[PDB]
Amino acid sequence: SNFAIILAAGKGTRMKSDLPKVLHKVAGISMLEHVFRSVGAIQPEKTVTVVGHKAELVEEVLAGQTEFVTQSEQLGTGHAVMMTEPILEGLSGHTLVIAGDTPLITGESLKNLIDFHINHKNVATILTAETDNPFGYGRIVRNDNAEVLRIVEQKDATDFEKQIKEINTGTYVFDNERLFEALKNIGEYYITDVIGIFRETGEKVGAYTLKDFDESLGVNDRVALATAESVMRRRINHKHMVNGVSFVNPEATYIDIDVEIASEVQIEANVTLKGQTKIGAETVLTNGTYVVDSTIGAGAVITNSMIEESSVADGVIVGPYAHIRPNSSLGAQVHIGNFVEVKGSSIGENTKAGHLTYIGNCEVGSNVNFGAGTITVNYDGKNKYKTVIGNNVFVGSNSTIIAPVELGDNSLVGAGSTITKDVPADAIAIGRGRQINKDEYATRL
Amino acid sequence: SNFAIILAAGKGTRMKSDLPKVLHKVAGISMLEHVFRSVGAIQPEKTVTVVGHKAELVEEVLAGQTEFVTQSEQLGTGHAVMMTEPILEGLSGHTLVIAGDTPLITGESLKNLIDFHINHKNVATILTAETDNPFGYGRIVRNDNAEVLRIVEQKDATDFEKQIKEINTGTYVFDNERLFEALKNIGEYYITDVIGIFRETGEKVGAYTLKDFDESLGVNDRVALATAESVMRRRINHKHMVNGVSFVNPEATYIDIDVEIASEVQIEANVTLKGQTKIGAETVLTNGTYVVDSTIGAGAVITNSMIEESSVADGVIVGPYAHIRPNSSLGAQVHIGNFVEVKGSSIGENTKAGHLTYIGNCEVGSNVNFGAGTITVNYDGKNKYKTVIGNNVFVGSNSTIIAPVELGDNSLVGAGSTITKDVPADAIAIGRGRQINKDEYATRL
Amino acid sequence: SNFAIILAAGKGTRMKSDLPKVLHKVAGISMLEHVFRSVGAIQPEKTVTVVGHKAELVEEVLAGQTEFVTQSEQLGTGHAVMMTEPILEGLSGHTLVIAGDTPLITGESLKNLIDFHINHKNVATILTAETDNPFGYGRIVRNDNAEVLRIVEQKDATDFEKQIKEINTGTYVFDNERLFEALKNIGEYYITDVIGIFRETGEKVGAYTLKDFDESLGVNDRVALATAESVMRRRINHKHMVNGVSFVNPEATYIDIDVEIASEVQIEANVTLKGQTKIGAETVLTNGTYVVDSTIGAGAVITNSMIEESSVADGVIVGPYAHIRPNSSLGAQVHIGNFVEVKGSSIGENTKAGHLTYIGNCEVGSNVNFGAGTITVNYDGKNKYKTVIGNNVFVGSNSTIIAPVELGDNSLVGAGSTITKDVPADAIAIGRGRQINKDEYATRL
Repeated sequence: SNFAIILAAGKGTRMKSDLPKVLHKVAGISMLEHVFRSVGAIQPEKTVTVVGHKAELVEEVLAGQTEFVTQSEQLGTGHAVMMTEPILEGLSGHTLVIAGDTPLITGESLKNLIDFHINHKNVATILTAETDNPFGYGRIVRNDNAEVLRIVEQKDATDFEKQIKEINTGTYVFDNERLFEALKNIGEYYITDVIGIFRETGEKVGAYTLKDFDESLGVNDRVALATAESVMRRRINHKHMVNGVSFVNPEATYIDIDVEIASEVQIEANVTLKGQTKIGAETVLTNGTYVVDSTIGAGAVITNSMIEESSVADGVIVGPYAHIRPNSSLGAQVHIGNFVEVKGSSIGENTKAGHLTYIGNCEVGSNVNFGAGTITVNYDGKNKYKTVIGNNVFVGSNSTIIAPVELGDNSLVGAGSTITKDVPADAIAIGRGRQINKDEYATRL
Repeated sequence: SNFAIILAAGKGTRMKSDLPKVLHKVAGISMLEHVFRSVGAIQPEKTVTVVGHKAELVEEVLAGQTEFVTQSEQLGTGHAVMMTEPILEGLSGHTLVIAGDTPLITGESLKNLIDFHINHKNVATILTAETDNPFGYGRIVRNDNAEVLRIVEQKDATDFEKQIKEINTGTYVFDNERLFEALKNIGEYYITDVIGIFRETGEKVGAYTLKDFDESLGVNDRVALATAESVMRRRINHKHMVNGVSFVNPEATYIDIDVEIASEVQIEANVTLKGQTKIGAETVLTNGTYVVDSTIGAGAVITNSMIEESSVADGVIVGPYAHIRPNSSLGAQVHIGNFVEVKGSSIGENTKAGHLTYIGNCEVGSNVNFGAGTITVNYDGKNKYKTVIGNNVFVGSNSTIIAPVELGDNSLVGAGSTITKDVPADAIAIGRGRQINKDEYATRL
Repeated sequence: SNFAIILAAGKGTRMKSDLPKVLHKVAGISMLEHVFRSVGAIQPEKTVTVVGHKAELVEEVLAGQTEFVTQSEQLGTGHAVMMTEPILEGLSGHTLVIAGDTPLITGESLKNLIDFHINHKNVATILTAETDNPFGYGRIVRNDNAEVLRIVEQKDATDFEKQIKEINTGTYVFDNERLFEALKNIGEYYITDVIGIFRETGEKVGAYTLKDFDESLGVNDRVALATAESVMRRRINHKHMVNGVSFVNPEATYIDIDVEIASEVQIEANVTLKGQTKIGAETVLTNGTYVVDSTIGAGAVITNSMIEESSVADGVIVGPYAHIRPNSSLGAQVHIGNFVEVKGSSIGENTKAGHLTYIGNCEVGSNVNFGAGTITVNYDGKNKYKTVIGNNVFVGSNSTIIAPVELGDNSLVGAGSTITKDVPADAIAIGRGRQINKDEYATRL
C-alpha cells in the first residue's frame, strides 16, 4: 500500500507574486500539476494535498483528483504533514512526502523511491542527490558502512560536513504509522526532525540517490522557474523528436505539455503551440507560428500565423501574417494569405482569401474567392449580425459586405462594391462609381 | 591515388520517415550532400556511391557528380562495399569508406585520414574518436606499443574492454586491392570483419583519432538530426562572424549552407535565410525576417518581413510585416511598409508603398506613390491580367486598379477610386461618391 | 585617491569595420560605455580616456563625463598611457589602466582590484585570471612564496612556462607617480614592460585573480562580440527575473541594458525591448513583440507587435501584427488589432481599431470605433494634413478619411464612404454607391 502527501502551502516571496508559488506555470500547467502527475506513477491508494495561501485557487486546480487539508499559519513542513493525520494515521503502507515546487521530478523516480523503501525495509527513505556545489542544502551524513545517520544543514554543519556532496532533495517516503506518531514528539516543526526521532530508536533509514541532480530543482524564484521551463521544454521536444517530429531548434521551440503532434511533422524554430493543440501528420509549421487550443489536420502549411480556438482541416495553407481567431473552421485545402483575419466563421473547402481581408461571423461555402481588401461588417456599435456566403461565390476586391446578407451560389460581387442586400444565386452585384479622366489636370498637383 | 565509396542504403527506421535517411536536410542540403562535399577534399580519382532504398530520389541529388551502384536487400556494409567491386577492384590507391549519415565530418579531417594512411603505410586505417560514454560503439583494442589489434563491439566486449573510450566512427580508408580480395573471404557482412582478415595475416592497421568527437555524429533519429542542425548552424554563423557579420544571437539565427553575406551586415536573432540567398554589404536584417532564394543589395533594411524568389536593390526599406512574393524586383531606395504584399511585379526606384497594399502582376515605374489601402486586381476566376504604372504616378488611398490598365506618367488616381480604364499621362482619374451630411441622425443609432 | 585611464585607440581589423572597435554595441550601448560604467564603481577622482581612430565619434559618446587625450599613431599601450601624463603625473593615488574592449568586467571587480592594490601596498597590481586553454595570453610567473615575478608572453615562453594557467587580462592598477616615471625608461611601448622596471628595483607587484574567467573577455572580432552579447544578455535577464519578471526563455529574449521592467511582467521568448523602454507591472509581452524607446503601462497585453517612440497607457491590448509608429499615444484600455498601423497620432481611452486600418496624423477622442479597412489620408505628394476625430465617433468599415477634416462627437461615417468635408457632431455621413442586382448574369462569367 502506497500513500502520498503533496506540500503546497508556501507563499514564495522571492517570486514577488501574489499567486501561490506552486501555481506558477511551466510548459502549460502549474508546477503543482507536474508534481501530481509524477505521484500517480506509484498509484497512491490515498492522496492528500496540503494547502494554505489562497487555498481556493489551488483547490480549483486539483479538485476531485486528490484530498485536501488547510494549514492556518506557516508552521513548517512538520505541521503541514500533521494536517494529513486525520486522513492517514491508522493505515499500513508507505507515505511519500513531496513538495509541489519540484516540477522536474519524474514518476519513474518516485516508483524507484518506493521500490527502494520496500526492498530495504526502511522506516524512512530520503530522496537525495549529489552536486559539486552543495551550498545551502542539508547534507546526508553516513558512515563507513554507508548507513544513513542524519541530515545536517548549514547551521550545525562542521567543516568536515560542509564538504559532503550528497544533499537532501526535500522529498521522502516514510512508514505511515511511525511517521504520525513521531510527529507528536517534536520556532517551526521540520519534516527533517522526524529522522532524528528514528535515530534515537536506531530505526532503519535509507537514501535513494537521484541520477540527474537537475531533476531535483526546487523553484523559489523566477530564475529557477525559467530553468524548469528549460528542462521541461527539452523533455517534451525530445519525446516529439523520438516520435518522428523534426525540429530545426528544439532548444528554441515552445510546445506545451499536452500538445499532440503526429510523425513527419516539420517544425521550424520559434514555433509556439499552447493548450489543447493537435497537429496532424506531415504538417509544416514555420518560425513565428503561434497556435492556442486548436486542431490542425495533415499536410497543412502554417506559415508565420496565429490560430486560436479553431479547427483546421487537411491541406490548409495559411500565411504569412494571418490571424485565425476563436471559433473558426477551415475546410480542406482552404487558402488564407497574408494579413487576413478569420473570426467566428466557418470556411468551406478550397475557399481562397489571400490578401488583406477580414471575415467575421460568416458561414462561407466551398470554392469561394475573396478578392484582396474584402471587408465583412457585422458590428454597428451595439448589435452583431451574420452573413451567409454560398458556394462558388466570387467576392470582388475591396468590397464591403454588410450583414445580415446572403450571397447565393455562383454569385459575383463587383470590385469596390458596398453590399447591403442579399444577392440571389447566379446574379452579379455592382455598386461603385464610374471612371472620369481629366486631361492635363495632374499638372496642377 | 585516392578513391571513395559513399554508403547510403539504410532506410532509417528510427526516423519514422519514408524518405531515405541520408536525404534528410541539415542547414539547407541533405546529409548526403554534406558528406559528398567533405569527400572532394581528398580529390577522389573515382567516387562510387552505394544506394538502395528509393534509389531514384537519391540519384537525382548527386546525379553526374559521382558513380552509383544499387544494393537489392540490406545485407550489411560488407555487401554494400562489394557493390563497388565492378568499378574499383583492380586499381592502386586508398579507398575511403564513409557513410552518408555523418554530415559533420569535415574535408580537412578526411585529408588527415588519407595523409595518416599514407604516412603510416597502413593496409587499413580507422577513423576513431574518444568519448567518456562509449556505450553502443565498437571499441578500438590496441597494445602496449599502441598498435591497433581489433575492433570489438558490445557483443564480444569483456568488462576490461567495456571501458575503452576510443571508439570506431564507422569511417575508414582501406588499401583498394586488398579490400576487395578480403571481402570474398567473409547474418550480414560487416565492413569491420575486414579488419579481422588483416589481423590473421598480420597486415598493418592504424587509427586516426578525430580531435572533436561530436564531429563524428551519426544521425539515426530526429534527435541527432537536430544536433547536426545545431553544430552546422554554429559552424556557418561562425564563418560569417569571421567574415565581418554581426549576430545578436548566432545560436538562434537560421542561415542555410550556401547563403552569401557581405561584411558589416547586421543580423538580429531569429532571422531565417534559405536557399540561394545573397546579402549585400551593411544590410540590416531584424528579428523575424525570412528570406528564400533572393538577392539583397547593400544598405538595405529588412524589418520583420518575408521575401521569396525576388531581387532587392540597394537602399531598399522593407517592413515590418511585409511580404515580397516570387518573381519581384524592388529598385533602389524603394520603400515597402507594413502589411504590403508585392507579387510578380517590378518596382522602379524610389517608389513608395507604405501601407496595407497589394501589388500583383504589375510593372511599376520610379517615384510612384501607393496610398494606403491600394488594391490591384488581376484575377477574375479564370484569367490573369497585367497593369502598367508609369513614373511619378500618385495612386490614391483605398483605390482599386483593375487590370489590364495603364496609368501614364505623372497620373493621379483619386482616393477611393475604382479604375477600369487607362489613365493618360498627366491626367487625373476620380470615380467615387459625394459626401452627404445628415444632422441629428447619429442620435437614432 | 583613485585615478583611471581608459584605453580606446585600437582600430580592430578583425572586426572588418570602419567603426572604432570600442564603439560596437552590446545590449544597447557601446563596449566603451560598459567599461566606463564599471570604472565609476571606484569613484575616480579624475578619469582620462585615451582615443585615436575617429576620435570625433568616440568623444561624442563620453563627452563631458571624462577627460580625453589623442594618440597620433598606434605606438602601443605604453605610448597610450603616456598621453595621460600631462593630466595625471604629479598626483598621489592608484591609477587603473583598463581597455575599452572588455565590456564584461564589472564595477565590483574593479573595486576588488583597488582594494587589493591597497591592502597589499603594491606598486603595480595585475588583474589576472585562470583558464585551461591559455594559448595566446601572457602568463603570470610567480614563485614558491606566490610572489608575482613577471608576465611572459608566447614569444619568450619556455615549455615549463607554456603550461601556466594564470593569464594576464590586460587590466592593471599602478601607483600613479611611479608609473609615469617608469614610462620614460622604455617597435612599440608595452604597458607590460612597466612591470620589468619594477622588478629590477624589486618593487612590490601583486595580482588579483578574477573568479569568472569569462568576465575577462576581450572583443577582437564579431565572434567575441556575440559572446559578450550572450553574457550581457543573460546578466540583464537574470536581474529582471530576480526583480519578479517571468521569462519563458531568458537565453532567447533581447532586452537592452537600460530597459525598465516592473514585477509580475510576463515575457515570452523572442521579445525585443530596445533603448529607453519601460514596462509597467503585470504587462504581458508575446513572442515577436519589438519595442523601441517606448513606455508601456500596467496590465497591457502586447501580442506580436512593433511599438516605436510612443506611449502606451494601462490596459491597452495590441496585436497580433500591429504597428505603433513614432510619436503616438494609446489611452487606457485602447484596443489595436491585427494589421493596424498608428502613426503620429493620439488615441483616447477605450477607442477600438481592430483590423486592417491606418491612422496617421490624427487626434482621436475616447470611445471611438474604427471599422475594419478604415484609411486616413494625410499626404498628397507634397503636404501633410491633420484630422480631428471626436469622442464616440463610429467610423464605417472600408472608409477613407481625407485630411484636413473633423468628425464631431457621436458622428457616424457610413461604411465604404470617402470623407472630404467635416462631419458635424451627432450627424451621419454617407458617400458610396447603391446596390444593383442582375439576375442570371454570373452565368456568363
